[PDB]
Amino acid sequence: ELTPDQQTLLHFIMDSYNKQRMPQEITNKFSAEENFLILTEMATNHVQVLVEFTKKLPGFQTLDHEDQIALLKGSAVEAMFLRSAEIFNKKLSDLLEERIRNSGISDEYITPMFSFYKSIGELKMTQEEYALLTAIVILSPDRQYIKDREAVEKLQEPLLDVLQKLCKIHQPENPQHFAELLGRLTELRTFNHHHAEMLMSWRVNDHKFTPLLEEIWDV
Amino acid sequence: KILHRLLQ
Amino acid sequence: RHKILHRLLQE
Amino acid sequence: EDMPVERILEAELAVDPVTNICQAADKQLFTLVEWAKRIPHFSELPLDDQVILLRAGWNELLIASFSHRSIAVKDGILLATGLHVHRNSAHSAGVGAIFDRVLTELVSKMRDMQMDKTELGCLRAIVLFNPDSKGLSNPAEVEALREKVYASLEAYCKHKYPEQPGRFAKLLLRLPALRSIGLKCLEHLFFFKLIGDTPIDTFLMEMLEA
Ligand SMILES: CC(C)c1onc(-c2c(Cl)cccc2Cl)c1COc1ccc(/C=C/c2cccc(C(=O)O)c2)c(Cl)c1
Ligand SMILES: CC1=C(/C=C/C(C)=C/C=C\C(C)=C/C(=O)O)C(C)(C)CCC1
Repeated sequence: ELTPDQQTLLHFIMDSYNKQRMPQEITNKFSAEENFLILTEMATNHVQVLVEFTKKLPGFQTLDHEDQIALLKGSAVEAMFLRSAEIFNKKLSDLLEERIRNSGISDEYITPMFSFYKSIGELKMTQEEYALLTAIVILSPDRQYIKDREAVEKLQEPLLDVLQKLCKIHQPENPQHFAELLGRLTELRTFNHHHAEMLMSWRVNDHKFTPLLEEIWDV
Repeated sequence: KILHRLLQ
Repeated sequence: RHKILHRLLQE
Repeated sequence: EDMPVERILEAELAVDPVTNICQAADKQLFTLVEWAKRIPHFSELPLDDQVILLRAGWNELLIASFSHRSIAVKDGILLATGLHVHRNSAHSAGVGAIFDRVLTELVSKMRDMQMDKTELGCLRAIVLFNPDSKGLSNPAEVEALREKVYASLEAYCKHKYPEQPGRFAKLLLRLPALRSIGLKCLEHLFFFKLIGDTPIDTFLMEMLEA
C-alpha cells in the first residue's frame, strides 16, 4: 500500500524538481572551445540547481555544518551524470551529444559515458524516480571526510521505502525495476572515481573550470 | 571560498 | 591474453 | 525460482601486509573461478563472457568474501591463508586510508546488520552478473541472470527477515561502496606492479594486465 505520509512528502520534494529550470531564447550562445564553454556554463548552472534541491531535503540543514559541504562535493558528479542522462533521452537534447563529443574529452571517457546514458534510458524512470534517485545519491553516507554517518543513514532510509512503493505502483510489470535503479548507483561510482582524471585529461583553450567547479572538484 | 556562501 | 583464467574455466 | 538461493549458498560453503594480502588474493583467485562455476547458469554463458565477468568483478568479489570472514576480528582482517592484518600493520604500510574504508564501509556494516552467507553469496552473484561489463557478447542475458538473483534475494529476505522491510535495500546499498573501494584497491595494485614494490604472483598479475 501507499506510504504513511504518502504523496504529501513526495509532492514537497517534486517542487524542487518543479524549480528545475532552464529559461532561454533557444540558448543564443560550433567549435571545441565553444562547446567546452557551453558545457561549463551548463555544469555551473546545474551545480546551483542542485545546491537548491539539497537544502529542501528532509533533515539536511540541521546536520553538521562541515559534513554538509562534503556530501555536495562527493555527489555532484553523480547528480550531473543523472541529469545528463535525463536530458539526453528526450525528443521534445539530440545535439547535446555533439557538444560532449567535440569538447576535447579524452577518448576513453566517451564510450562508457554514452553507454551509461543508454542504460538509464532503458529504465523508463519518470520525474518522481529521477528526483528520488538524485536525493538518494546526494544523501549517501559513504563519502570521503564525514563523522556523522549514522545520521545521514537515517535521512536516507525513508526515501528507499518511498522509492520501493513507487516502483511497484508505476512499473509492476518489471518487478525488480526498484533494485535496478540501485544498480545504477553502483555504476555511478565508476564515473565519480574517474572524474578528477577526465577533468585533468581535458584538452581546452588554456583556461580552467570556472571558480565554483574548481572548488567543488579542487585544484 | 564559496563553501558556506551557498547555505545562506 | 588470460591463460590461467581460460584454462581454469575449461571444467 | 530458476536461480535458487540454495545452490548460491552451497557455492559459498564449498569454498609486509601488502605482500600477505596479495598472496592471499592470488590463492583465492583460483578458488573464485571454482565458486563462479558453481553459480547457477554462469558456466552456461560463452567462455569469453565468463572471462569478461570475472575480470571485471574479481577484486570486488574477493573484498566481499574477506570482509564477511572478518566480522569476528577486532579492527582487522582475516586473510584466507589464516594470517590476520590489523589496522596498525595497515597504516605502517602506507595503505591505512583504504584499509579503514574496508573496515567501516564493509566489515562493520556486515557485522552490525548480521549478513549471513546466503546473503553474501547472492550479493557476490549480483556482482558477478554485471551486464555493464565492456565486451559482453550478450549483455541482455547477463542482465537477465542478475534480475534472477535480485528476485531470489528479495524473496529470501522477506521470508527469513520479515521484521525489517528496509533490508533488501540496505544490502544492495553495500554495492556502491564496494565498487569505490574496489577501484581504489586496483589503483594501488597497478601502482604496486609499476614500482615492483611487492611480489605479485601469477594469477593476480594476469588480472592486472589489459
Ligand atoms: C566542467 C565541464 C567541462 C564538465 O566536466 N564533466 C562534465 C560531465 C558531468 Cl559533470 C557529467 C556527465 C557528463 C559530463 Cl561531460 C561536464 C559537463 O556537465 C554537464 C553538462 C550538461 C548538463 C545539462 C543539464 C541540463 C540541460 C537542460 C535542462 C536542465 C534542467 O535544469 O533540467 C539541465 C549537466 Cl547537469 C552537466
Ligand atoms: C584490501 C586491500 C587491497 C586489495 C587487495 C585485494 C583486492 C585482495 C583480495 C583478497 C584477499 C586479500 C584475500 C581473501 O579473500 O582471503 C590492497 C592490497 C590494494 C591494499 C590494502 C587493502
